[PDB]
Amino acid sequence: EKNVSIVVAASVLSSGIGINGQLPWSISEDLKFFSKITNNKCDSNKKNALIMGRKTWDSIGRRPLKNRIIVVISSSLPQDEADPNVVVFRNLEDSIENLMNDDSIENIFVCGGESIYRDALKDNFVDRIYLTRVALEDIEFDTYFPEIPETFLPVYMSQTFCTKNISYDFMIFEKQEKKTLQNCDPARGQLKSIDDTVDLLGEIFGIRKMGNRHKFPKEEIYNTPSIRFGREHYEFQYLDLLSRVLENGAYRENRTGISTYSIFGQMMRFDMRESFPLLTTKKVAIRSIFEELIWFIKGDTNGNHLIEKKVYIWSGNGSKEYLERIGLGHREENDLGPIYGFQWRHYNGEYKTMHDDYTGVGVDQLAKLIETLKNNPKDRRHILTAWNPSALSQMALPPCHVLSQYYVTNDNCLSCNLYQRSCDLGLGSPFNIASYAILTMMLAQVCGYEPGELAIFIGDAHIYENHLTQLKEQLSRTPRPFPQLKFKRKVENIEDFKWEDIELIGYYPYPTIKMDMAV
Amino acid sequence: EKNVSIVVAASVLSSGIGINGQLPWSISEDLKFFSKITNNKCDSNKKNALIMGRKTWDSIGRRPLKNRIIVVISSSLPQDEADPNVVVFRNLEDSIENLMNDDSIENIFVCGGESIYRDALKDNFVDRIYLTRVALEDIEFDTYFPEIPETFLPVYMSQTFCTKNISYDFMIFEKQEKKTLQNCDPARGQLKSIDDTVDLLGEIFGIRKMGNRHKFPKEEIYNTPSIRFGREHYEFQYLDLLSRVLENGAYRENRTGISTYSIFGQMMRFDMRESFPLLTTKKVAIRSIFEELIWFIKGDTNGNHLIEKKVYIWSGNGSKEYLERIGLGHREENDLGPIYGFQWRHYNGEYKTMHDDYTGVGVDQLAKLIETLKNNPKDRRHILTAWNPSALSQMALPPCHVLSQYYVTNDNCLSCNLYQRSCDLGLGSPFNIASYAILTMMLAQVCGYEPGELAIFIGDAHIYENHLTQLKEQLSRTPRPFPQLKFKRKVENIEDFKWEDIELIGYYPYPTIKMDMAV
Ligand SMILES: NC(=O)C1=CN([C@@H]2O[C@H](COP(=O)(O)OP(=O)(O)OC[C@H]3O[C@@H](n4cnc5c(N)ncnc54)[C@H](OP(=O)(O)O)[C@@H]3O)[C@@H](O)[C@H]2O)C=CC1
Ligand SMILES: NC(=O)C1=CN([C@@H]2O[C@H](COP(=O)(O)OP(=O)(O)OC[C@H]3O[C@@H](n4cnc5c(N)ncnc54)[C@H](OP(=O)(O)O)[C@@H]3O)[C@@H](O)[C@H]2O)C=CC1
Ligand SMILES: Cc1nc2ccc3ccc(CNc4ccc5c(c4)CN([C@@H](CCC(=O)O)C(=O)O)C5=O)cc3c2c(=O)[nH]1
Ligand SMILES: Cc1nc2ccc3ccc(CNc4ccc5c(c4)CN([C@@H](CCC(=O)O)C(=O)O)C5=O)cc3c2c(=O)[nH]1
Ligand SMILES: Cc1nc2ccc3ccc(CNc4ccc5c(c4)CN([C@@H](CCC(=O)O)C(=O)O)C5=O)cc3c2c(=O)[nH]1
Ligand SMILES: Cc1nc2ccc3ccc(CNc4ccc5c(c4)CN([C@@H](CCC(=O)O)C(=O)O)C5=O)cc3c2c(=O)[nH]1
Ligand SMILES: O=c1ccn([C@H]2C[C@H](O)[C@@H](COP(=O)(O)O)O2)c(=O)[nH]1
Ligand SMILES: O=c1ccn([C@H]2C[C@H](O)[C@@H](COP(=O)(O)O)O2)c(=O)[nH]1
Repeated sequence: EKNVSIVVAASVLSSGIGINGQLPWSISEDLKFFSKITNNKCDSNKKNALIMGRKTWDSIGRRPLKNRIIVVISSSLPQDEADPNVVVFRNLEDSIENLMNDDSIENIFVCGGESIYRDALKDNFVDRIYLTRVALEDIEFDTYFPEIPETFLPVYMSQTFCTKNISYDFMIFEKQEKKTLQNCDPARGQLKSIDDTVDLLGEIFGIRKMGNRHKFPKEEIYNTPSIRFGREHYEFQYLDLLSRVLENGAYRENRTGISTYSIFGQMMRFDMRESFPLLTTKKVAIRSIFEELIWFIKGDTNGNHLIEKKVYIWSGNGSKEYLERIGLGHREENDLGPIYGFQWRHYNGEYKTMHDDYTGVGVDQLAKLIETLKNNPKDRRHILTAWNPSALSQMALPPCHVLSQYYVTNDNCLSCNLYQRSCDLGLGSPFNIASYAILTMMLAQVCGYEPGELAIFIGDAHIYENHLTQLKEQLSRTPRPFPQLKFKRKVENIEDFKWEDIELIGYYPYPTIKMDMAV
Repeated sequence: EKNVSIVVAASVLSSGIGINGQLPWSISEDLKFFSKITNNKCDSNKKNALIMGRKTWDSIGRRPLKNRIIVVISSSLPQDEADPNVVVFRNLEDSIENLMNDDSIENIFVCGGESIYRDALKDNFVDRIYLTRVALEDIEFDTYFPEIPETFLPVYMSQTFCTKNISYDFMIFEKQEKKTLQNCDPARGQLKSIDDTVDLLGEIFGIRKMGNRHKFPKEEIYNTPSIRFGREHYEFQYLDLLSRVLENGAYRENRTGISTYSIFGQMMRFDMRESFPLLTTKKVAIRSIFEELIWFIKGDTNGNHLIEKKVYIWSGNGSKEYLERIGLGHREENDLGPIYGFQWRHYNGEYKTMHDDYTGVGVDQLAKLIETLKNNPKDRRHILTAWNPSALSQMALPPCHVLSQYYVTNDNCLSCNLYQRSCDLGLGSPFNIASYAILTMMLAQVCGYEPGELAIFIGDAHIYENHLTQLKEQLSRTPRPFPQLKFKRKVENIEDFKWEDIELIGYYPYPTIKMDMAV
């Protein structure tokens, strides 16, 4: 019994794998991967065999692949004796006897040809699938990878990588299904003694055992459950936080009329070197995000300007009825007060109205941040805060993304940490992630660095009860590789960034999911 | 081949297990545990057997334990036929034939008697050890649990639990050692496909694959390495952060003359319901911690007051030469400036000197925090901050524990989140953990709640290079159960707390390790 694995790279949406006898893209790391995986073996005295259709054989230029043995499936091609590393077979089944002998052949790989893939799957010959998902979907394709039969489940999904601005994943599908329930927590199943003890200890003490307060998500609320030990894609950092509160979230009321399910003190990590963290399990409005960010950067507090750029999130907390209700009825229709941005560019500035000219008043943190970031990178005080005890009363809403710290790595990457006191996982969080990611990129370009990592620390992480069905739907979608975000020009001053300067490359999200805010 | 496990509870330091024919303590959850574990079986048609010395049999009052079969080892006791659930044997070896038959006996448990334990181990009869470590060590003992032979390695260590203010753990030792290197990362070893793929992907991309930037600690710098899937004790949250930077920490210079190894954006969790997070792998000065805390609480900035209470951490940054050096030479010998405490009780207050009377000036956050905490618990704005862009220049040192948020659980527990921009893992961190734990407890008592959980989010988590040998030593010590911290009286106002009011119960740390600070 030998192993038969499929190795293929197909576009994320339509599974395109070829065009006019060539790959529809050029990513060397993937050729490099293909080589590593199909060469990977245990017995130095054996070799792996790569099965492939004749046309694919033509693609390779009919030249052997070092250390391996190529098996071509063709009805015409002569069954030569010449090359000992290349052998021909008349049908796919007969070829797969590599098993039934050639104990010299350690592993088998179905290397391609829509025809050979489709047949390999149909005749149930393959055990595993190594799928490289490539993020370019509006180009011509004439060859495809068949749909993965249900008997196959994903067990791994790598983070997103970039090459020539093209995003791509690496995931492994295994043909499993001799099971039952099976625990999603990867910590269990290692050794019964630990599991039994923990369970019993769990029975004796209850809510007293901290672990019981942090129960692991039940399968039905865990995204792509089959990937148990390979949830490497960072979008799982958010999807899993979602599952975690759905599982442990305490039901509780709040200032808005809609109750939430919340847990306190959570974390999310996101790579920004090889991709941009814009959720794919739901379409996210990047323009709106951007427009709110430069708004902050400018130190603007006039909610009209946002409405004008057709961004309406601050309308609710900007309305005359809301301001009246929170004791700011003297305030104009959309004068949000000394909120973010005002604190960013004018910390402690004495606020009057959204019209006054604050040039010169207060402390300009953003400015200092940028200045300190490039003149003293290793410094441990690169901080930006919006929490001003003295201004709170005048704000239409207290700062949620309360404080952020920046770090310049030794390899000149710029990372960012953000502490968020309150976080609406269903509506806001997706936007916060993207927002601070962009801000970091901007700060990086301006200070001559490149994006590093983004870590987010949440205080009250919650889900509004009116988002339950939406988030359940979102959780049913398997993540796609993150897109790439690039600036079209090098701005000189951070506030010069314009929408046109931004490029969102390779974003292929699932349809948007409507979720209403609580005023 | 049946399984033979030892079940015992012994004091943390001298392994005392008995006194005048009784346990030297009374913890029901542990009796409850003993019952659960020794009853735990797969086959409803079989039973477990509990072997025990005659004296222990006397302890039980010579009455059978429901659902189980007691096997007494005695040279005198009559081999009756009466009770079918109790059977006598002349020597320990003969009794262990429970294996060689009684297929009705599913599992075996060596239940006690220093004599029987010692013999069970000596004759290599036991496969596993369930050890309940109890935290009371200055009481009389006449019976002990022998030292665990080296052939045994710990594979699990629970969090600490409390009963009548007595701390205790639960750990499992397994008699293993048919191995080799073995990876410490619990994520690996699940399925080769994932491991191989990740490794290869790791070869192709490099520092580009985020995972390679977060390498898992190498065994030689991982504390108690054998516990791979059971590092439940929360002291591992700190010990492991230590290992993590020792593994990935980037070497970098800083304001002080001593370079560090640092990583950015880390997290630590600590339970405060069943115990107090005062590290055990090194003796920590709780009094000093306390004295600095009320100092903050009082809004005091006079570093002399600390020196007077024989606390010297702020001396360095208080010296005349340091103040001169940072442009504060006009300042008096120990006038630290608008640091923590001043910002806590007088946010934005216009600072003069450590002598002026600031009563009434600035915003009193602590006061508001306490007020808001009890009048509006579910509120999502329970925040305390020390980061004041306008006062930084006057501070002898910018705030490290920058901002903290508080949360009141539905079950009336008070949890705390802290964001620390810079953290000296070797010298300061241990103290910060304890410090904020205490503060939370104080805030809780005053607001009528009880401690919940403590989560700490670090920005620049680092290790000064002159602490490497010390921390390596610390890492060689296996954690002991956390102690308990209790207040002797209910204070009416948070600033009324006095050292005498505090009780540190059951703290049994390893000798203190001297580690010098960088000015
Ligand atoms: N992205 C990826 O991972 C990969 C992409 N590709 C791409 O796919 C395209 C090549 O594949 P595709 O066009 O399907 O062609 P394939 O490589 O499958 O080759 C088809 C040929 O294989 C032989 N063959 C197929 N089925 C049988 C059968 N049942 N019995 C006998 N012989 C059979 C036939 O050759 P004969 O006529 O001589 O009898 C047939 O013409 C290229 O564009 C290539 O770049 C290829 C591999 C991987
Ligand atoms: N903390 C924990 O987990 C536990 C604590 N304990 C405590 O330990 C104490 C009891 O243990 P300890 O004093 O050692 O007494 P033990 O229970 O070992 O009993 C000793 C007796 O067992 C018989 N025995 C022992 N060895 C042999 C042998 N080699 N051959 C034949 N008979 C043997 C003898 O009885 P005989 O004279 O009649 O021949 C001997 O007097 C109590 O204080 C009890 O509370 C007990 C179990 C667990
Ligand atoms: C995931 C994946 N699967 C594949 C399966 C079959 C393929 C067949 C042809 C090609 C493109 N054509 C060639 C043609 C020749 C070679 C390689 C690819 C790869 N390759 C090297 C690897 C590339 C390198 O040297 O860096 C090898 O050792 O196999 C070749 O010599 C790609 C795939 C992929 C592919 O590109 N990616
Ligand atoms: C209960 C609640 N209140 C808020 C009040 C003000 C906010 C300001 C900013 C953000 C985060 N930033 C953005 C920035 C842009 C959009 C959204 C959020 C949400 N959003 C909606 C559209 C606008 C809307 O929902 O009204 C969407 O789903 O596409 C945006 O376009 C969230 C809130 C919340 C929030 O997330 N939740
Ligand atoms: C970890 C551990 N191991 C032990 C091993 C042997 C012991 C022998 C005697 C006693 C103390 N004496 C008695 C005497 C009688 C009973 C129990 C304990 C426990 N027990 C219940 C459990 C207690 C309960 O009912 O809650 C049982 O089902 O076994 C008894 O009937 C404790 C241990 C421990 C022990 O207390 N803890
Ligand atoms: C480089 C550096 N500088 C500092 C400057 C001021 C600090 C103030 C408070 C704390 C954290 N709080 C405490 C509170 C009490 C003690 C210690 C730290 C350390 N510590 C020493 C004794 C005093 C000393 O080291 O001088 C010990 O190891 O026991 C204490 O007694 C750390 C620093 C650091 C710090 O941790 N590292
Ligand atoms: O960037 C933002 C803006 C605010 N909110 C949400 C969080 C809360 O659901 C609500 C504020 O609630 P309070 O903190 O005011 O109670 O707005 C976000 O999630 N992110
Ligand atoms: O509560 C505290 C007081 C400060 N420090 C340490 C952290 C740094 O090692 C040093 C301050 O360094 P800078 O942030 O000033 O660079 O003091 C702590 O760890 N905890």
